[PDB]
Amino acid sequence: TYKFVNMREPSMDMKSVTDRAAQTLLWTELVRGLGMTLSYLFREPATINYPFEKGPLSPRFRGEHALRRYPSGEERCIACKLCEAVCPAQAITIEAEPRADGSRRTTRYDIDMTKCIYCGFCQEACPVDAIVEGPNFEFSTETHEELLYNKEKLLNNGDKWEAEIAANIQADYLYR
Amino acid sequence: ELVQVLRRGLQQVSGHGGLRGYLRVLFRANDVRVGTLVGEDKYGNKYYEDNKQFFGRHRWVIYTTEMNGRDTFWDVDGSMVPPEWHRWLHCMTDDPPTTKPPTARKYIWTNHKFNVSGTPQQYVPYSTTRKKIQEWVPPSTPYK
Amino acid sequence: GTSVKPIFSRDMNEAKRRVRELYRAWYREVPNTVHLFQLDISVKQGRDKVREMFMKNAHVTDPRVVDLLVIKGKMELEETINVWKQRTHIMRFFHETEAPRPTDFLSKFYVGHDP
Amino acid sequence: TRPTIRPRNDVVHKQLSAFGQYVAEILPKYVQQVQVSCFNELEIFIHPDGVIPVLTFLRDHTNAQFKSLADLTAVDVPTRQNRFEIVYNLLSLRFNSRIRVKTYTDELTPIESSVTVYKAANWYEREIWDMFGVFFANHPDLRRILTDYGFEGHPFRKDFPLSGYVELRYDDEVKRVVAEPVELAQEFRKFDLNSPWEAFPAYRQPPE
Amino acid sequence: SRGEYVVAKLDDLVNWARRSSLWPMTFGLACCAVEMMHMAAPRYDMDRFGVVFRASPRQSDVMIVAGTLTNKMAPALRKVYDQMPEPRYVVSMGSCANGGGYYHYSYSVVRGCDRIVPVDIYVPGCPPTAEALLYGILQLQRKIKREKRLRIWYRR
Amino acid sequence: QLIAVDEKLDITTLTGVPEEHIKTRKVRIFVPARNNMQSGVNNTKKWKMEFDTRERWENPLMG
Amino acid sequence: LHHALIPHGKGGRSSVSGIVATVFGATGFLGRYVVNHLGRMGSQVIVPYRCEPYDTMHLRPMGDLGQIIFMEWNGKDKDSIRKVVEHSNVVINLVGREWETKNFDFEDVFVKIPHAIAQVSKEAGVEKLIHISHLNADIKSPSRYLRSKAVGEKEVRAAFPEATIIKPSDIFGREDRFLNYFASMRWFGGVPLISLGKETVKQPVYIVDVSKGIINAIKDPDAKGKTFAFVGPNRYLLFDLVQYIFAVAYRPFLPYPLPHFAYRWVGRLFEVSPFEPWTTRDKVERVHMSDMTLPHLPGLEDLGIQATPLELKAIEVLRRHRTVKPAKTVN
Amino acid sequence: GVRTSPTGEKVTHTGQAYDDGDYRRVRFSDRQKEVNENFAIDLIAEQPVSEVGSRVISCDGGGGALGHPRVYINLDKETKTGTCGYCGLQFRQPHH
Ligand SMILES: CCCCCCCCCCCCCCCCC[C@@H](O)O[C@H](CO[C@H](O)CCCCCCCCCCCCCCC)COP(=O)(O)OCC[N+](C)(C)C
Ligand SMILES: CCCCCCCC/C=C\CCCCCCCC(=O)O[C@H](COC(=O)CCCCCCC/C=C/CCCCCCCC)COP(=O)(O)OCCN
Ligand SMILES: NC(=O)C1=CN([C@@H]2O[C@H](COP(=O)(O)OP(=O)(O)OC[C@H]3O[C@@H](n4cnc5c(N)ncnc54)[C@H](OP(=O)(O)O)[C@@H]3O)[C@@H](O)[C@H]2O)C=CC1
Ligand code: SF4
Ligand code: SF4
Ligand code: SF4
Ligand SMILES: [Zn+2]
Repeated sequence: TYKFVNMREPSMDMKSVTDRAAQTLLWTELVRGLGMTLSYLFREPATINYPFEKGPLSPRFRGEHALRRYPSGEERCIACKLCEAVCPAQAITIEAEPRADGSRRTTRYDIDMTKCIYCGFCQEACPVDAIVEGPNFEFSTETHEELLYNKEKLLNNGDKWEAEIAANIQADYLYR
Repeated sequence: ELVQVLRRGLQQVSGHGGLRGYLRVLFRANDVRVGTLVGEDKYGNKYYEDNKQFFGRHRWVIYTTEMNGRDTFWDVDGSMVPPEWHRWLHCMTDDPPTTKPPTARKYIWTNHKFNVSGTPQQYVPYSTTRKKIQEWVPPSTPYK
Repeated sequence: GTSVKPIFSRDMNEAKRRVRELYRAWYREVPNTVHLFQLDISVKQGRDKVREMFMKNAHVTDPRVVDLLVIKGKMELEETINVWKQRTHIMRFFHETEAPRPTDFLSKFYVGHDP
Repeated sequence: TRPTIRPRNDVVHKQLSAFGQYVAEILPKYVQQVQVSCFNELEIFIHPDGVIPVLTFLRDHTNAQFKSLADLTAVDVPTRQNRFEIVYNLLSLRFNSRIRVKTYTDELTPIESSVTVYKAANWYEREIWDMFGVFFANHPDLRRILTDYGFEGHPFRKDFPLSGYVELRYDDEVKRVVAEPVELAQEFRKFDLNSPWEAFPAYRQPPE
Repeated sequence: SRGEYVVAKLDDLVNWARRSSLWPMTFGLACCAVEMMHMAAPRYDMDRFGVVFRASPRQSDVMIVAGTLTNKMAPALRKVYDQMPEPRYVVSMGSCANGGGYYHYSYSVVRGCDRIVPVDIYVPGCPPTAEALLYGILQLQRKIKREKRLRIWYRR
Repeated sequence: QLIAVDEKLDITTLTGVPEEHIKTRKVRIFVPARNNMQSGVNNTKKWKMEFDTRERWENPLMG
Repeated sequence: LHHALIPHGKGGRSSVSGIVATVFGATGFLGRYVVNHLGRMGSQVIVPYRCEPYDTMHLRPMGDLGQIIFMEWNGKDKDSIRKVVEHSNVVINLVGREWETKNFDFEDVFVKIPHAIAQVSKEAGVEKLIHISHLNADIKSPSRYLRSKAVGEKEVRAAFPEATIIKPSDIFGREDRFLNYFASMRWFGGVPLISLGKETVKQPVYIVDVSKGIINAIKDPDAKGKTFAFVGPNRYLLFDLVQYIFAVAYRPFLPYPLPHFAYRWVGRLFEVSPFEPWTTRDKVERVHMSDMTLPHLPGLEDLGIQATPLELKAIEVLRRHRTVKPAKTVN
Repeated sequence: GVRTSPTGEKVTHTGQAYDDGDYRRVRFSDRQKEVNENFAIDLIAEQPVSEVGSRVISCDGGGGALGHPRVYINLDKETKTGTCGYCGLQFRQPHH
């Protein structure tokens, strides 16, 4: 089924022509638009008082990256390199070796924040949930160099945001 | 009517601790609303809510004037909010960390840090791997 | 045999006259192009660059390749005369920012592994 | 075929097969092959000399009348003698159908411009020339459309490098944007993803 | 002495004046620009911070690069930067403008707008959220507040 | 309507490749060997063309 | 050679050249060219700045990521010099001022600061040090500029015996005072030259030539304790040089002789301004003096550079001063 | 378990420290070096060994679907203890 948007024919009787002439001469629709704007002024604005108020978010929100660890305190990452393989932008660089106790751990875990597209494929490819994309988004920088993260920066981010990250994962892990 | 809006304005003036506190909040947050105190932060931030406001303005934070090492009477920023109050303030949950606190871990930071860009505490990238190729060291004793 | 379809020409003579025709157009344009883009080069060395670019393709012995190169040269002429290019596009022909790459064996041996 | 499998539609397959035979009969001078895919798509393989006739037929015949050109593109297969293949996708609103016409060419052989048949083809052929280097005869104005001015080579070609040959920066000594040979800080990482143990037996090739 | 006090006060006044009214011209190169226009939307209201909406290049103070910078566009952006009055700043918005991003290994993309113009603030994300861009703009304000020109001229 | 010219094809002047990436490179045409970690042979069916390996160095920043 | 300092790559933006250079006075006119040439080949440049970082922002796109590091310093402190040159293997000195400020006179700028830099570099183990002095530097020079230049040259050679001294001759360029300085006067109507400029000869040198000479001297191994004189190809009288400068700028040129004492008076009046002066007494006296000639000193050609004549770059420098017939040279 | 390099830098968990002659330390002047203070090897070493009276024990890291993939560890070798390949926890049969 289809509709016509502009298939009306104006009436040509004297009253209709006089109405259209009154519209032309007295600017009635212009006054209607003015009235719409005037009414729209007297309503409450939609502005929030940033940074004292914040926009709504979701537990699924993808922000700054972080490396998590187990409750015992050992890092969850096992250097499987699945996040590196899935990364659509090749933003992850990983190097690994056996630890002094024989554990399978990374020696290098770099993510380029300036090549990252913040898609979240890395955190969903991770088997042990080692890497997550946390809720932080206010991490703007004055130089390009500080946006090149190494393993220490990501581990520090994890230790910094672990409470909120764990709460969000608890809220959302039944959808994954 | 008009008398009632003036009464609510006077109530807002009286609810901020007088005229001094009213001017303080007006010049620090550009707002004079009063709401129920939801919680107090270990760094000095105060958290208020008012469910009669529309979504987005129903929760707000009054920042502390002195965080880790700087004077924050004027230079406030959104990175000063700790992660638990960050989750509450961004409406990621309906539960403040006061009613139900987050899980405690030994590795979690006990002192939240703000954004340290443009500061001697800023992050500087570096390679974390060891040298790959080791060079030969010539002997120190003469051969002849 | 090896019958192939023409583009514009049938033999090297028509290709040569097209190349010559194209060359004349470029020659006329250079003084004007130099003035309009406010280039710091002289007309002499601009035309020497033209000569070098034309001599780069002097070993071609195929009318299809020759007149396709003529088509590309005509496309370039078009971009310059219509001022679609900028000063940087024209100055990309001279490579004033690239360091000189040595050619002798010893220098190449000293700089790195590249032959 | 239980719910996870895409349902088939044999009526459209039969209709497209019959119409392909019809078009093949009417134009034996140029049509070299006709195929219908298992998802009901009709493609017609023709000779390069028949671009203007066949398209015109498909646009003007009462039975076909594909009056809209949906897309015109090129595909590069370096292993073939005729390197590039030209693909025309046409839509018929009268019969609510789609058709595809394929042609071949190499670096030096021009393809007749179809701007006269379809007005839409003019930009498409400009992009094909820009990205693959296929020259189109009698085009109103054939020139680069997407690449930078003075760009050397065609990016879409298989042999062309992913990052190109030159990169741009700003030089303060000459006070302008200059171009130098590409020097990546981190080289793009090449992944060998193809596995042994073939996936689809239905596409296995003779062992020659 | 009073010589340092007067220049300190005048410097504070000048810094407050410059950071309390930042007039940006925006290169809406790609998808990052859409979040740009959401920072001018009623919810965030950039204009309430003194940041005017769509200032002209002749009287702009900060350059916001929002989107991918191709090789074909870099000279135009450089010319627009060169046409700005001296107290000028550049804000690199989004991953494409920061480091090439998701087209980093492309033959026609500038791997970061900082190859062309110097950058003051880098805003991460693809695209960075409106609030994230607001945070970056506010950060630029603090950076302007931290600068000191009359003091340097006095000690020099 | 046909030139019927007899000469080897040469498109080097049309591809836009720089001169020192034509006369200096050395390509290799080969059938890739089977990975001995696996017994599948599907990766040894086609022919491959690849260029010679050049210098790869360590980035001073981030290595 | 400290493997991390072994050259790698193809000499480009993301290559490694094995050079760690600390360029004092990099925010000046020659400093930007030196830093650009150092960074475009993959070297790491440490830049010390006393000025607001906004003024140093123009050096950011000159190198790769992390290849240019900015540090604060001041000449009165030896700790800042130590921390700025601690890890560098090359030190380049470009600190200079054409006028004397209240806190820094020519002894501070050309003598004490270079001597402190050289002494700290020697104590820090810096392999190469390059110092810049004027061509006309002599102990008996009437102007304190060149006198302090000569004293600083002596004291640097004493503090750093293996230092390389470079003596440019009145560098000219796009952001150069010399080409620009002459063009600027047109505002006062007439141009005043002592003795109508008929008794002064000059030897102008291109900025790019000097920067390339510094780079090659860094590269050249046998130029450890040598002293170079960077001069242009053509010598000109002052009068016809200014005439050519005004001709390129399409500005009417009127030259009127002014007494030497009278010229000095104008410079003194000018010297009063808080802001940088158009001219100073030392500058007027310095400009009038003819450039020396030292054929015994190794020149720019010894560094494999062909000096560029001023006629090629005069249009480049002076096109902005507007809204052919090169000057005659003496040899 | 953060140690200190002989020159003065903090040694990271990976063990990378710039050498005394390395120019690359110049990047840390007037700034700091990002080092994580929690070393995972020591933290997992502090964990007590679990005692189970089973010949084979299963581990998933704790949390159910919030841990690692569930694996089975054999405890027949009395000389050593069974270690989880993901989480690093240790298990042992009740000897004597
Ligand atoms: C009559 C003669 C006129 C001569 C020319 C002068 C022109 C008029 C001068 C009057 C200008 C008024 C200046 C007042 C500005 C202070 C505003 C105050 O609110 O700033 C606070 C303090 O900031 C600065 O420290 C204020 C410094 C301003 C200068 C101080 C005194 C300067 C007076 C000297 C005038 C003498 C002129 C002599 C030459 C003729 C913090 O604000 P800010 O941080 O931004 O915003 C934070 C946003 N938050 C709160 C939401 C998070
Ligand atoms: C018995 C004795 C009486 C004597 C006779 C007197 C009778 C008077 C009857 C006629 C009077 C009407 C004249 C008023 C002006 C009319 C002009 C007019 O109509 O022109 C319009 C144009 O009008 C406009 O478009 C103007 C719009 C501009 C935007 C302004 C917004 C309007 C609302 C603002 C409020 C106005 C406030 C007015 C009072 C100001 C007080 C100082 C025609 O244009 P179109 O419709 O496009 O058709 C032309 C193609 N044939
Ligand atoms: N034609 C020419 O210009 C030739 C120049 N000379 C010599 O070449 C050297 C550099 O030349 P040029 O670049 O053109 O001069 P500039 O005036 O352009 O630059 C001088 C540099 O030295 C720094 N500097 C000056 N004074 C001090 C100070 N008291 N403390 C710390 N830093 C200071 C400046 O920093 P800031 O901006 O913060 O003050 C600035 O970076 C100079 O030593 C000069 O004598 C050689 C022959 C002529
Ligand atoms: S979010 Fe996407 S682009 Fe970013 S690191 Fe993870 S996989 Fe790569
Ligand atoms: S996917 Fe997870 S466990 Fe695997 S390398 Fe990435 S972060 Fe480590
Ligand atoms: S940075 Fe991301 S969001 Fe912005 S234009 Fe690029 S791809 Fe789109
Ligand atoms: Zn486990």
